[PDB]
Amino acid sequence: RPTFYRQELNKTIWEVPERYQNLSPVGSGAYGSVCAAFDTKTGHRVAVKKLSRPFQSIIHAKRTYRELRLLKHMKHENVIGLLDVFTPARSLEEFNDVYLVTHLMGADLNNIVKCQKLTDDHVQFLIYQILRGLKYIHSADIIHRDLKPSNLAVNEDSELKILDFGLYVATRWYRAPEIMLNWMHYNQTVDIWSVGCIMAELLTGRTLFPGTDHIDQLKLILRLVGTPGAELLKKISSESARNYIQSLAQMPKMNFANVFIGANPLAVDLLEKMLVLDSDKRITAAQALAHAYFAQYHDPDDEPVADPYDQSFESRDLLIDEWKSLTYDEVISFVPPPLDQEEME
Ligand SMILES: Nc1nccc(-c2c(-c3ccc(F)cc3)ncn2C2CCNCC2)n1
Ligand SMILES: N[C@]1(CO)[C@H]2C[C@@H]3C[C@@H](C[C@H]1C3)C2
Ligand SMILES: [Ca+2]
Ligand SMILES: [Ca+2]
Ligand SMILES: [Ca+2]
Ligand SMILES: [Ca+2]
Ligand SMILES: [Cl-]
Repeated sequence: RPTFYRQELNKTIWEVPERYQNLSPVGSGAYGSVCAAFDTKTGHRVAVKKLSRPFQSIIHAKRTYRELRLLKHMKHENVIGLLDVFTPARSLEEFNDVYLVTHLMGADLNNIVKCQKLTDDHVQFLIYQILRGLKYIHSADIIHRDLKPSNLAVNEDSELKILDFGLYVATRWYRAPEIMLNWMHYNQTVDIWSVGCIMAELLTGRTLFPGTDHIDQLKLILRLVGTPGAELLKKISSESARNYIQSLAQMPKMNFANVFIGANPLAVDLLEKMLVLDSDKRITAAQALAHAYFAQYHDPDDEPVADPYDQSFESRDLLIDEWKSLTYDEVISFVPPPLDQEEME
């Protein structure tokens, strides 16, 4: 049995194995808060997320199970995955706390662009990694739906991982129009719109669509991409929303070459393929990885897809204690990955 110790962090007691030392808070995550730590078994730096009240309600209990199942499945260099999962509980009857462990990533994408004029080669690398991660999660029928710079973890060498996928006032500036406006259908390319918004901001240093509300953001979007056709209205349930959009003065699409002056023309071309209102005509992650903009990084042998992911639990309503027992089962069955899982190409 590992010896646990207790430490008050973020005004609450954490109980963690002696293996993990020097815990220091590094912010909140989805449904929990996060500490950096030193893993004395491997000498590696890790991030430990303590889930907040994981079994307080049917909502918390199912999302705890969902997050653990998702993170146990994610095995990709550009997607947050699990090094460890632990609980101080000695049995299911005591089980009330869940801690998730991953590699430490010191920053988010906002730390990278804030005080640094990025080079085009560096922008290519950052966006390439997002797209590689999205190809992987999308291949498992997992969509992020709220991709944005604060959901991209980055380390000291600009290596990037997507987090908080497949799951307080949030920024909406990177959300796909079909998501922000609650349209009746969408596909995995909601995340590609978000990539376009992020990439645009990495190239210009300015937020692409900094709208003050739903309607102001939509107006900024339409100024760039032009007024949509009537076929777009098909997707919008609310008559007042449809009537509003229809009543707008028509706007032509802008030439993105006039918006992103001085950018690599290949970057402009990629943006034109991402920032399209018609989600059926938006480029996919796998298609974008083949785009000439990423030629110096693209490597088809190193852009893998995911193993099939069984999401049948999503349609089921179970009792709190059933989700709790399922979660306990997933904690106990977890197999830590090898420290070194990669080989020279
Ligand atoms: N510093 C760092 N490094 C890696 C991940 C995180 C992390 C996690 C997280 C997820 C799963 C897990 F098992 C462990 C941690 N959730 C949110 N964040 C950060 C995301 C950027 N803002 C601060 C919190 N933070
Ligand atoms: N952000 C910008 C330029 O500042 C605004 C004006 C126009 C349309 C959108 C996207 C670009 C170009 C909003
Ligand atoms: Ca390679
Ligand atoms: Ca190796
Ligand atoms: Ca490495
Ligand atoms: Ca090869
Ligand atoms: Cl599975």
